[PDB]
Amino acid sequence: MIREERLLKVLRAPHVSEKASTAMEKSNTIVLKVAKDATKAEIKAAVQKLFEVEVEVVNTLVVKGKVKRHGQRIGRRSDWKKAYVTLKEGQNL
Amino acid sequence: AVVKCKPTSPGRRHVVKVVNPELHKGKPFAPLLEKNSKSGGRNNNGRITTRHIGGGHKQAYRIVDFKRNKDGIPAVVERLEYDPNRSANIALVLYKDGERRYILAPKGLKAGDQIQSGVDAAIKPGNTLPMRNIPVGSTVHNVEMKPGKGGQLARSAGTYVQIVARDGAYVTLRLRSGEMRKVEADCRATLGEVGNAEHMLRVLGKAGAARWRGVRPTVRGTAMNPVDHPHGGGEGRNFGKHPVTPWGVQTKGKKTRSNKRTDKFIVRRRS
Amino acid sequence: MKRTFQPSVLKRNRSHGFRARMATKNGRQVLARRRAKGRARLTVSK
RNA sequence: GCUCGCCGGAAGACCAAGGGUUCCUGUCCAACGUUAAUCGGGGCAGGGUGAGUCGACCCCUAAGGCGAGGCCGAAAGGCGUAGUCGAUGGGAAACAGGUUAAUAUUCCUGUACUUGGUGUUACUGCGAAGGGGGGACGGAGAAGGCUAUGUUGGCCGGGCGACGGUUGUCCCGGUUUAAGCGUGUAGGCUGGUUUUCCAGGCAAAUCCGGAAAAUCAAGGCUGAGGCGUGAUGACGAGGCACUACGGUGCUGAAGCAACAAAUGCCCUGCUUCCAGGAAAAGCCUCUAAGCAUCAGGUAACAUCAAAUCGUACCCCAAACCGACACAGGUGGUCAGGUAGAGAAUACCAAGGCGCUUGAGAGAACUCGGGUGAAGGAACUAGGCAAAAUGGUGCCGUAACUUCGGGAGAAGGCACGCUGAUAUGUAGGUGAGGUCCCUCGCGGAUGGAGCUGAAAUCAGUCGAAGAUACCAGCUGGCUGCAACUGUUUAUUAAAAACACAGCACUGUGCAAACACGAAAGUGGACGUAUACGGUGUGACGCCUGCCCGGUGCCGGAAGGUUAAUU
RNA sequence: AGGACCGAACCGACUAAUGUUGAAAAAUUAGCGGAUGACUUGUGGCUGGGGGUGAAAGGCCAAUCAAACCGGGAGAUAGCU
Ligand SMILES: [Mg+2]
Ligand SMILES: [Mg+2]
Ligand SMILES: [Mg+2]
Ligand SMILES: [Mg+2]
Ligand SMILES: [Mg+2]
Ligand SMILES: [Mg+2]
Ligand SMILES: [Mg+2]
Ligand SMILES: [Mg+2]
Ligand SMILES: [Mg+2]
Ligand SMILES: [Mg+2]
Ligand SMILES: [Mg+2]
Ligand SMILES: [Mg+2]
Ligand SMILES: [Mg+2]
Ligand SMILES: [Mg+2]
Ligand SMILES: [Mg+2]
Ligand SMILES: [Mg+2]
Ligand SMILES: [Mg+2]
Ligand SMILES: [Mg+2]
Ligand SMILES: [Mg+2]
Ligand SMILES: [Mg+2]
Ligand SMILES: [Mg+2]
Ligand SMILES: [Mg+2]
Ligand SMILES: [Mg+2]
Ligand SMILES: [Mg+2]
Ligand SMILES: [Mg+2]
Ligand SMILES: [Mg+2]
Ligand SMILES: [Mg+2]
Ligand SMILES: [Mg+2]
Ligand SMILES: [Mg+2]
Ligand SMILES: [Mg+2]
Ligand SMILES: [Mg+2]
Ligand SMILES: [Mg+2]
Ligand SMILES: [Mg+2]
Ligand SMILES: [Mg+2]
Ligand SMILES: [Mg+2]
Ligand SMILES: [Mg+2]
Ligand SMILES: [Mg+2]
Ligand SMILES: [Mg+2]
Ligand SMILES: [Mg+2]
Ligand SMILES: [Mg+2]
Ligand SMILES: [Mg+2]
Ligand SMILES: [Mg+2]
Ligand SMILES: [Mg+2]
Ligand SMILES: [Mg+2]
Ligand SMILES: [Mg+2]
Ligand SMILES: [Mg+2]
Ligand SMILES: [Mg+2]
Ligand SMILES: [Mg+2]
Ligand SMILES: [Mg+2]
Ligand SMILES: [Mg+2]
Ligand SMILES: [Mg+2]
Ligand SMILES: [Mg+2]
Ligand SMILES: [Mg+2]
Repeated sequence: MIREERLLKVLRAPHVSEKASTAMEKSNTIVLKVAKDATKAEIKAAVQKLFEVEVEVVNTLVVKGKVKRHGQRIGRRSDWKKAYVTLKEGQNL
Repeated sequence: AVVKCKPTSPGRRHVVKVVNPELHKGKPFAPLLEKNSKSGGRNNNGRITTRHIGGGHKQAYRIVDFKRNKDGIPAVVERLEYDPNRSANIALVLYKDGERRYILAPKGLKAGDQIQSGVDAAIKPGNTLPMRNIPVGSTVHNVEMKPGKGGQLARSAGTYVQIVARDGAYVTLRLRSGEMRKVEADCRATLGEVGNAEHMLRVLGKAGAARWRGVRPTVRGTAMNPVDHPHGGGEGRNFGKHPVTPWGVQTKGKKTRSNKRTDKFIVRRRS
Repeated sequence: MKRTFQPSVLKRNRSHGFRARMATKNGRQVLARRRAKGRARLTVSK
């Protein structure tokens, strides 16, 4: 069983976008920014415990950071993970 | 038999092929097969140490029994097979206990023939005995040089060795090169000579046929530049030199044997 | 025309990568020289 | 937006490599873009990549790498055993439809499948680092059976025509549906079963191998496709209603048959040839040590798990390799119509583009093309270039020859369209009906319907019927090299190199020889009908004399002669 | 059957013209040779500089080859400009 502090650290932020809102309203799926090293089971348990909802399944992808320029100096944004978390058609967090 | 090819193309005009109708058509015996990949004539440093080798057809190694040390148990020939690894043919024999083995096929051996090994074997082609028990004057093949080591002399197609004399612990042999040699009388030999004696009558006919056997072209030393070969150079065709190997050693008549350890067994050189 | 550089990542790493430089004494000397020079990118891995 | 033009075995659509945000939206036009720019692969901001089944990872190995001890080497290090890595190869499992501005075999709907862990129940000899089987393999050729796919008819919806005609043998559009599950077919292979025994498979084995009996002859394995179900579903021409003009919502007919047909599948098959065609694991089976109403194995059911990483976009290219938005290079897959032998070629479909400076003018001259009086190689180093020939069927074809060739030698005739033979022939395909039986995806008969050359005769149009594109110039004498090949990447493709064949010569196996201070390795898991070197260069007729010189081989009496003493 | 024949893909490079501060540091156009083989091609591997590899041209070994490239000896030496 995953310890409580790990769960308290895996989730970082809800993700707001047109696709995220559409997913929420049409599929009962929320989109979160999670820790880069969080696994699907960890994310599932964390959403079960912290938001006290019931999750059906988690889908996960890694977003690669963009290369930018800040006054003739190139930089890179960090990669991050996002999770599509599907709830069990009755929760509506 | 020896078959000449009709000249329906310039690459077929001079082809002479040796075809044996009684060779097995099917697949070889799988338990006695084994992989051997090619080398290109390169050693473990990866350098060409023997020129003119490379390519050719893929081949599988047949494990041939050169020891013939399964004494006292008769065997019967099942079939004759083609072997890409050697010029002779091989025979698949089946012992009375159910073991199968490959042997060099002696001349005259057919499917259904009986062979046997050991000191009590009959004097018939295909049987193996120590050269102590073989009558003087017999022609044998697959001759051992150290007892128990396995046959090493007269293994090519059509070759044989004649037992010339016996003297105590040694017999004197007449090898195909004409050299007279001594070996211990406990070394084994197989009676009769190796079959497929028509092997030398074949004509390849084209360059490609040589390429199929893994032989790459030979460039004459006289066609090179002086930096590449001692024979190179010249405006036009010029030689003016004593012929040598690519490494500078005389190549017409100069002798290269130097082995004092085995000199005691050479009764007479081939000459 | 076919040019001389025909890229391939696996070959690049196997030939000039960090673990190739570390496998021999002369490769380790290459790495030591590059560290002393102060290079930001030590091998082709980065 | 309408018209025009170009590609269409690509200039369309996918995958791999490689690149890395170039993808989509909003906004800006300084610089970048060979011009302008409101546009962009440009700047700025935001968004976008969803997997038990696809790939990697993972299990297994090839070439090869590394390599405990080890062997060897001044040191550094070299080689290599046990091992351990290494794909370009072997190994479990998913399809159809819908949806986003941008992802989808990943999301949603429907229907599936695989492996493993737990638990219950019912039976039960389980057990490997070992044995055996299997995996497991070449080139070419020939069909037969199919499908993808196409064409036509039927069916359904719509139409009745800007200019003569068009209610019909008329025009336009659609007529689609997967994995899985059941059946086990065309066809391929193989005799089956039961006992007893055994110098074999390092030990054992009930497994494999071998031997001897008895008995029965049909049993087993593999297998495209079809058919049934999946599916009363989905999709579906179109119609109706909005539109904030991009699109959104609703509804929804027919959804069949015949013929033709692959380079795809059966087929890792079959036939044949010589040049004789991976490995290991997964998988099945056998036992050893061992365990012993335990563990373990088999089956059913229930339940749980299938993690992690990739996924956008380009990908014959403006995003990769060429300094460029560069007429260059880049592996694999898909493969419609008409004509055609064809993946050639012409015109088109799906789809995609007009190549990021234009506007005029209509000199010389340059480039790429068209035609040319009379002549016809007079040109020129040279017929260089151009012109010309060019298809299919049939007739016919010389010297010479190694009897195969030469030969497509040379040369000649026919060729469009319409009608008849024959309302569509020879042929191919094949329904209904009828009759049998081991009864089925069966056998025989039967011929409806569909498709369909080639030929002959007659007529007919033009200057011309292989009408376009496409598509041999031919003959004679001679040098050289036998031939097919190879070569100076980027001024030389040849008479040069190679070659099969020939000869000499070395080499007896711990071979000669080569790489290597060495250990070793190649030669070769080969053994003188073999292997190395050298020259010559198919084949035919041949290959003469010289051993003084220089080499090499043999000899060993004498002369001379090193270290040593 | 065939290092057989004609001919696309594919692999080459015989002729001519153009181009020659090129569209291109070797191409384009029209013709041309092989096209089941001594073929061609993808991926990975091995051979290292007096060394490799070479159907042999002193060819090729990263647009470099009668001895690669990079660093060092090194400010080599230069009766020469
Ligand atoms: Mg899911
Ligand atoms: Mg994922
Ligand atoms: Mg040789
Ligand atoms: Mg030769
Ligand atoms: Mg030369
Ligand atoms: Mg010399
Ligand atoms: Mg001369
Ligand atoms: Mg002379
Ligand atoms: Mg066109
Ligand atoms: Mg950018
Ligand atoms: Mg864009
Ligand atoms: Mg402006
Ligand atoms: Mg501008
Ligand atoms: Mg942009
Ligand atoms: Mg290995
Ligand atoms: Mg090693
Ligand atoms: Mg060690
Ligand atoms: Mg492994
Ligand atoms: Mg692979
Ligand atoms: Mg897309
Ligand atoms: Mg069909
Ligand atoms: Mg994509
Ligand atoms: Mg441009
Ligand atoms: Mg380009
Ligand atoms: Mg290519
Ligand atoms: Mg075309
Ligand atoms: Mg003009
Ligand atoms: Mg002109
Ligand atoms: Mg003209
Ligand atoms: Mg004229
Ligand atoms: Mg005229
Ligand atoms: Mg004339
Ligand atoms: Mg003249
Ligand atoms: Mg003149
Ligand atoms: Mg000409
Ligand atoms: Mg012309
Ligand atoms: Mg002359
Ligand atoms: Mg020639
Ligand atoms: Mg030629
Ligand atoms: Mg050249
Ligand atoms: Mg050896
Ligand atoms: Mg010659
Ligand atoms: Mg002579
Ligand atoms: Mg040919
Ligand atoms: Mg040239
Ligand atoms: Mg061309
Ligand atoms: Mg030819
Ligand atoms: Mg051809
Ligand atoms: Mg020269
Ligand atoms: Mg170069
Ligand atoms: Mg030098
Ligand atoms: Mg100095
Ligand atoms: Mg100086």
